[PDB]
Amino acid sequence: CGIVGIAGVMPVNQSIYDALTVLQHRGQDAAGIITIDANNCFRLRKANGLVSDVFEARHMQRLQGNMGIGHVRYPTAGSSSASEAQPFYVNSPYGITLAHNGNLTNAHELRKKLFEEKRRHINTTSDSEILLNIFASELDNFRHYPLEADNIFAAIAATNRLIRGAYACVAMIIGHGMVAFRDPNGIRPLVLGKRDIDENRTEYMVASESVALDTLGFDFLRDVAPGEAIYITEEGQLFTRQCADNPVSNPCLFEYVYFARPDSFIDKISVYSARVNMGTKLGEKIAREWEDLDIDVVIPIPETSCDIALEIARILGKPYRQGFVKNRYVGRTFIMPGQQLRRKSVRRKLNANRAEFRDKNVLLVDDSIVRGTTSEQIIEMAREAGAKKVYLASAAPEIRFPNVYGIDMPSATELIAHGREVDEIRQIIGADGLIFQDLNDLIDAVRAENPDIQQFECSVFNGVYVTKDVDQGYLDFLDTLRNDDAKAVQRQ
Amino acid sequence: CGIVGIAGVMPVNQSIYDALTVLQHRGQDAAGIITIDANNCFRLRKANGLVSDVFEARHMQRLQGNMGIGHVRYPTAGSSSASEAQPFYVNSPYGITLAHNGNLTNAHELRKKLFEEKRRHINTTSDSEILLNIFASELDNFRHYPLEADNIFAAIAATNRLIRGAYACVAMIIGHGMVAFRDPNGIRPLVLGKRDIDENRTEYMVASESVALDTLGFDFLRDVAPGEAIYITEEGQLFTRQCADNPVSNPCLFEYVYFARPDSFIDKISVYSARVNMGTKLGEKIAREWEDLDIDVVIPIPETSCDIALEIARILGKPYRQGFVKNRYVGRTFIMPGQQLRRKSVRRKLNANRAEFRDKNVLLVDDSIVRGTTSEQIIEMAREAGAKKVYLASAAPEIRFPNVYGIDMPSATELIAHGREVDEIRQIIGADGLIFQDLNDLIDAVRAENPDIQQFECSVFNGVYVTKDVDQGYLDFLDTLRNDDAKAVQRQNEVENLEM
Amino acid sequence: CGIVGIAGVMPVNQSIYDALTVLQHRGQDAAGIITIDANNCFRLRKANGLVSDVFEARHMQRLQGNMGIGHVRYPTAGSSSASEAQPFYVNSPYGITLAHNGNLTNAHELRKKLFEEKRRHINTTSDSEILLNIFASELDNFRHYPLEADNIFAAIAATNRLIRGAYACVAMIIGHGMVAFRDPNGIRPLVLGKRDIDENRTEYMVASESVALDTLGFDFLRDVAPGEAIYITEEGQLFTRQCADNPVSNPCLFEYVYFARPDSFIDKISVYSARVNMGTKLGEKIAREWEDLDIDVVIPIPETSCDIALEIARILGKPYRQGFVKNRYVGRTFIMPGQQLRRKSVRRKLNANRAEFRDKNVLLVDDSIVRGTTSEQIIEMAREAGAKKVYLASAAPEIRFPNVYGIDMPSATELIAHGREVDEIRQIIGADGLIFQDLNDLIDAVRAENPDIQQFECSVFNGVYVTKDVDQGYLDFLDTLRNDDAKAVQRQNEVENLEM
Amino acid sequence: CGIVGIAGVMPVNQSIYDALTVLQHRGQDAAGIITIDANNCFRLRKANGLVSDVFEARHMQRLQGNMGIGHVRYPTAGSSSASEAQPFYVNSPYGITLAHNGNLTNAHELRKKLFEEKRRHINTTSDSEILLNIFASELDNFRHYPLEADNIFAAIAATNRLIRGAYACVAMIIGHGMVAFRDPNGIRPLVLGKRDIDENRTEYMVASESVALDTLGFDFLRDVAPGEAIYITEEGQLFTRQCADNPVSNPCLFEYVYFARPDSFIDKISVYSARVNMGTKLGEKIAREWEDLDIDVVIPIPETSCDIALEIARILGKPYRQGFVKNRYVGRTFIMPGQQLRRKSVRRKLNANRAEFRDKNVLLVDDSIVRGTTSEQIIEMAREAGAKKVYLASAAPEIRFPNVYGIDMPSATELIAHGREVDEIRQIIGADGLIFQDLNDLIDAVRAENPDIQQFECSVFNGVYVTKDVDQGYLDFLDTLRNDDAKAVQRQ
Ligand SMILES: O=S(=O)(O)CCN1CCN(CCS(=O)(=O)O)CC1
Ligand SMILES: O=S(=O)(O)CCN1CCN(CCS(=O)(=O)O)CC1
Repeated sequence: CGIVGIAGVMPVNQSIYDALTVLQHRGQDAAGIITIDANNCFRLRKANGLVSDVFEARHMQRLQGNMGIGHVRYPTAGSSSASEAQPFYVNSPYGITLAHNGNLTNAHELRKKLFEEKRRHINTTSDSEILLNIFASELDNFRHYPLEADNIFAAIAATNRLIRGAYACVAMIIGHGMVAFRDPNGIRPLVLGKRDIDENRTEYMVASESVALDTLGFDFLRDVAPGEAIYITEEGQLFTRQCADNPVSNPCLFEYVYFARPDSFIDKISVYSARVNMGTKLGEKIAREWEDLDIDVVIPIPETSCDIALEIARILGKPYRQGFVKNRYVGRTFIMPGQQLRRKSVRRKLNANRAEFRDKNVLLVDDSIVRGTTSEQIIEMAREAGAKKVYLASAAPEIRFPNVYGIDMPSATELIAHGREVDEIRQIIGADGLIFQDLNDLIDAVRAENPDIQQFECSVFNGVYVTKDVDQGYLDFLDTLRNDDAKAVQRQ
Repeated sequence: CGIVGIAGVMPVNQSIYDALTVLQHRGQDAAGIITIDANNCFRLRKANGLVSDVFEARHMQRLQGNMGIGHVRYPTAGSSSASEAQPFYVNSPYGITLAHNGNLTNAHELRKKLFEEKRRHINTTSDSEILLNIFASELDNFRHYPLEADNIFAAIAATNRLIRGAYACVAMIIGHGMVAFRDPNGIRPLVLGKRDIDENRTEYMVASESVALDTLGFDFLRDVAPGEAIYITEEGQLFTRQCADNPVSNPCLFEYVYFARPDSFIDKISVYSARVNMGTKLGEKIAREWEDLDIDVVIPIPETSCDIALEIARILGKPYRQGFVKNRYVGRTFIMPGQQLRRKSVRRKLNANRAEFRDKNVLLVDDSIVRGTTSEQIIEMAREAGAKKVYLASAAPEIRFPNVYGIDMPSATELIAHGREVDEIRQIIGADGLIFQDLNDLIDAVRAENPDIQQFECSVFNGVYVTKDVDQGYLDFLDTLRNDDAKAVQRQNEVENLEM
Repeated sequence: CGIVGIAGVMPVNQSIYDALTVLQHRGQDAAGIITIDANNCFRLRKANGLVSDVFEARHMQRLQGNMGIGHVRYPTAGSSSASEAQPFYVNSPYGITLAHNGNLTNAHELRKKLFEEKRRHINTTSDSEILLNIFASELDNFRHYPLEADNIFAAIAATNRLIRGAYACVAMIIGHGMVAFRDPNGIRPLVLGKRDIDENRTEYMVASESVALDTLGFDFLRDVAPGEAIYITEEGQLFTRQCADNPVSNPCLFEYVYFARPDSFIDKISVYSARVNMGTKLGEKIAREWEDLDIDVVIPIPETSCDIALEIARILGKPYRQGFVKNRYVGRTFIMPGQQLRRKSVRRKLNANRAEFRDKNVLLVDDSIVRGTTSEQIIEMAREAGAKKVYLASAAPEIRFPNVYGIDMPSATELIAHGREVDEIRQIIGADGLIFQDLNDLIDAVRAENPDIQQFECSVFNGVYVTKDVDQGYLDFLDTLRNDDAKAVQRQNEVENLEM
Repeated sequence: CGIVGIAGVMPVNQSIYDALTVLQHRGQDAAGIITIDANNCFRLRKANGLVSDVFEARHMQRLQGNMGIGHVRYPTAGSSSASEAQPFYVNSPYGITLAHNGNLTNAHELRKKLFEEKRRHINTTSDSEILLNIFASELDNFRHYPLEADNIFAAIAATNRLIRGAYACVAMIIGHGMVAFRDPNGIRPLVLGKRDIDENRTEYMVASESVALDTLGFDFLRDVAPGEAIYITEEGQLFTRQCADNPVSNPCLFEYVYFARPDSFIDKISVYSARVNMGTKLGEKIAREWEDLDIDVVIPIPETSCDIALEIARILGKPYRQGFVKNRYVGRTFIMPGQQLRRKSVRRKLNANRAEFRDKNVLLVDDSIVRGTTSEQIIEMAREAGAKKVYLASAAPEIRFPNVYGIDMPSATELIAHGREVDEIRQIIGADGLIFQDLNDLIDAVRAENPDIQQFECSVFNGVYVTKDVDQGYLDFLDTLRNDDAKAVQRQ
């Protein structure tokens, strides 16, 4: 998911829309924009679809105001495609809206406590609605009006003591302003930027990725620190405060592999440079372990891998060729009467340049392997195009465990690497050779750009969950949610 | 524009839709699909928009049948977003539908003769509707039913003697089959493929590019020859015939520079390889001519130039770096009362990775320069990202003339290269240096993939039009068409706005 | 179906739209409007739905021009909701569009001759598309331009000798003007009106009913005579001509019973007065034949019967009371998994005021009885509301035959009156008593408004078809059309449902 | 506006939809349906438009559950066409949704108190959102779970002590059930019905009008009494309780004139029979005051007046004729480029049967006269059709004051009768004669059907507001709201 918040001095509707279009890769299922108008009321438009389809001129006209937040959703367990999108909203105390990228590992318990102690009903199964309700509940402990920055930060600090998981959040409180805060492990991405309008006016914005600041002409200030909260008043005054105990930087390593845009700088690391480094490490590993193999050409599987593969080919002294072309436009498959509904294909998303595989031993490079379904079909396509031996290299280590911090991953059972070694995975996908990046190599590739990061969030790779509250019982619970989400989406 | 025609033995609606999605880069303004159903009637769905938006379940349900054609439109003078899309249709004789990629340079005169001699009314400003009417009138000359293959080919031959310009067409005639044909100069692209089902039951397909054949699992047979026609009967039989007097192969060189997909093979030339060769030629030219310059990195301006720049970087022994990222998603800019601080036009398209430009003399590579406006903005973006020297290289030679063969290019006075030396263009765009591909090099780069092609359609580069009927009266007439189109688009907005 | 044609001196889009809204009762399945713009090209918008839903701002914006025609469709065999709506169009000769209300009893044969002799393909099952093609082919016989009025009338005359059935048509020919014409028997309705703007600048209009002229402020001139054609040039000149050999006035009697609006005057007969007279006749028949019965109140079954029942109540000296209220708004009944306790079909249409039936012998009045199914349900509703005796009177005589002249009626075996005595129908519907209007009385009731009309089109009542070409082979062919239409509508639902 | 609530034993989505289609005359601007699903969560669909356009198959599929409420909106001051439609919803305490037909005369003060004492933000300017927040605030005073019927009734009783105005309301509380309640003056209409499914199962429903019970096959039980509340549990148990002090029946007299359907029975009075009685009274008044006039025919102005006019013609011994035909389908007028946007017409809504006016002195009958604009044009049409003298009779007395209890009326200035006598009104509309029903006659016409009603709510006619809190200051306040609503709708 992707978030954006703009505390401006002029209408923000078009700017939030624009920022969301460059964060569109973070989620294409739904989009939502909410602003605070001249009457101190929220105006909201959220619906399923790409940003360009969700917001029509008439919705834009309704989104009045100089402060607003936006969200693009990537479906996850509990927040299916059929469910209510973000931002969520509550009417007490004061009027609060919140957008979130992440996941709370103790959502179910929080929901119980919200109901039993506060009589606050949660209408969806989205942990973001729960997060908003905890925050609201903490903001409701004040008698004086309006709230001071100290009270807002105290409410966030109290919220941080109650919830667990990963979260980059942005919210607005009517009559007060905008708040942005990050989990105490710095797992989900969140940067802060500013735009000087004149001598006395400065606008502020926060976004999941720095590309949103770039596209709008905002100057990058810094990443929001792990545990930190930022509060910008209605009036344009900026406050910041550390709202967690023992904060530490454990950025999600997966953002760097393929999730984030290459032109973003997350926790001082260029995603692009980290990806080139991944190719360097993988090339070095292949040159060492596959020294005797006959490889005629290195072909990336579009699109994140093109540069990684370029670096591999360079390290290996082999030619790099565009053997696969990603179909920029993909359409749907229709369930028609009488007609047999045939095959689910990768041919719909990819085309093989026939001449580039013919009578060659090819080394294909992909960013990662999850279910292994696409790689299987891709290898088959390489063979149909006339390839002799087909080898596959993965820029990421084996993906064996589920992500419960905001990245949608299928359950452990559906991860081909779960409970399987490299050779068995290779035989299943039908490759002549398979090699994965070593985790310590991926770490060094990213860390080379910012040696200050000591440890990253690596759970999908090593099964070590930093919040220490993930056991099989929880993972099974998450699966039941997926099952319910499936029934709902099936229904639509 | 892109076209596709499939004569199958099973339902074609989903396959035509899928073919158009991979041909979508040829035109995103509109799409249309028409099929012949079991009752020998046309079923049609066309509208503005991307293929994925134009066809919904209820439209696919009505598109029944085993034979059909499809089209995606790129708007050109006489065919604006405002006007009716393809494919077009006529009810006499027989019921004929056609789709076309190209342009008829004598459309005006054809429209007049059709009115005067045949009383055939043309409802739009589309030369494709005219092409269809000339074809339909030639088919109306027979007095026995059904028409024989030879009759249909004779009609196409008669049509080619009458019309002039460039065209790749696919059409269907109720009760007979599907026909496809290409202009006498092989300017516009068109390939044929097949898919065997069993003993003597094969499906055939034609499309603007071979990627459409690939995506559907059809075996590529070959390019439809210049001036040739293909006729596939409803019963699945194949016939072909040269229907032009002096066919020559003069493929549009623009398809290779950036219009077609790299994974396509057009007239036996891999588009990808040709582009890599364009990089080899341009890099050698740069090594020879810019020998004294210190360039720290080669940065492509997405998306067509990535492989060209990579090859240029290889020839120069310089690092290649992704300095610009193209925003995959672009939205609408709504006209709002007093749009305070508008987002820069260039930023809507691209984003610069600041680190890749900081304190570096950069060599940017773009596929071509037309108006020169976006080039100037990209150069600016680079200096803004911290570049010291900013050089620009164009994979295509100077674009100085309008294209009247189906590729949308502005008028000559609008082309920055028009009437200007490279150094003048350089000053205007603000580059520290500017260099273009030499035309003979571009030709060699593409010809290297198929030496049999001796001449390419190069008019945008040299002003030489193979149809020899392009004059100022014609260009001026095209400008008029463009003006009426602009008016039609302006009106459509006027109350889309007043409706609020 | 209803049609409208306006040849004005100022934009007609809004006026045609407004005219269709007051003609909306003639068909709510689809609507279409086509205009001739300043460049002599057709601009068209047609789709399923009510006029208010079919035409949005963006469609009206494209419907430019000072002359145009409109149509609203009531679905009939060969023209289902699934099929293409009117108006239809052809591009040769000249560019001709037509809209029609009626039905051609020899459509099949016409389609065959058009194919064989002219190679004219008919894409839909609509006899209106056929009518247009016959007209277009007759117009293709001249070799001088423009066509003279006499040429156009000669073409309409040729068409009338070829086609058979009932029809009110309005059409436009690019570069010439608008024509309107009526069948030789004056079966279907059509009136002409004018609106003076200044010295020798008058706008003309034709429509199915005079309410369309009223609503637009046009002065009513007269009914288009049986077999007559009207031609209004683009320059605003009026021409007319009898284009039929032996025209007779045999107005559809159904228009008067309930199809047309009461405020309309058709062939000089006020629909309202005719209906009041229908009440006078039926009330006198009831007073004579049901003299021994105790009826406490007369209750109309909304909406056409209110004034008829009022008059019947007047003749019987009995109170008239609103016992049923028609639900002005009816929604969709969604097919949901296990629809527990479905709302009664009859309740979707009407609601009974319990107080008006309680312990009363009620006389209900409906305009006609077709299948008899809703009649049985209404009777039930009344007993349920507490009525003791429930009697039913039909303003129309027994409906025993299908209509093949443009009014949608089921087949003969589907009409409850078919092959049954009044007492048998009575038992089936469950009424304590049933009485129908006598046909001669219905005729007198309408004729009283204009004694010049000596014969009406009565086929649904007497089985006598004026075109003398209705046989079982024809009826069976119509049933086939209806079946194919049903299949097309079923398919359209199949994945509207599977899309969820 | 119209409301409906169904506490069933099987899915209610289609039934609520159906009930709203027969209450559609109560408001065509927007419609909303909210149900409580099997998961104890609300599912909602509300939007601008007729009921048949607002709810598509996909929304119906989402509206799962055996309990639900619906609303159709008629735009009023503060709840413009551009504003959020009903039902409104709050997430604490427990989850409550409410739909309302009426208006609170002290909404502005309640909103202030909600903000200052409870920190509850009101996002629209709709008094229904405010009503829901007061109720929620009162329901939030309980510690034990779940709430007993006594607690729910206590919260409604407390709500009744705080708010003032007119209101027929229906609401649902998650985990509890459905509640329906009526203002202490019995101003806005609300009936209760039931449907026996079997020996142990009985469904209940409440609606603005009895026709909604009829169309669904529910048996009419009774009107909900002034001040009374009804609570039906999830489990199907019905409770009722008087929740106001000194309740009294003052039904809105205006519902009977033209607002309600003729087939409804409101406070034991048949709307149809009351309308015939109005014609009887008006006929008697005309036969007495216009004894010497030459009148050739009585012509009703469709559609509510057809029966009233029929009775008048009967009393006068004159023929009744259909001189005007209402166009059942009306379309919009388009703002096109270049074309002059001509006249706003009644000809779009009405057609004159020419033959029925020619050389006749006609007596036209309308249900009421508000702005006087339509009557002016109608009289003109009668003249164009050839009428000699044109007389107009109004089934309702002069409308001189604004309605602040739920019926949309323009401000005092726009009411032709405001500050004007009959003859001046007559001269303005251009009639040859004008006669209005006497208020005491209208009262007797309605009261004849239920002599138990002592006084009705007659403010639009006499300026006496039963809640005693309406002064010019308030009416001016209401106008400023209309002005803001206008700017919003203009904007769209
Ligand atoms: O942004 S807009 O105001 O235009 C749409 C508001 N949005 C519509 C969908 N519902 C959930 C439906 S349900 O889950 O209750 O069925 C959340 C609110
Ligand atoms: O904030 S604004 O006033 O601009 C928009 C108000 N918004 C419109 C959409 N509905 C839900 C639609 S649905 O969930 O019923 O489909 C919630 C209220």
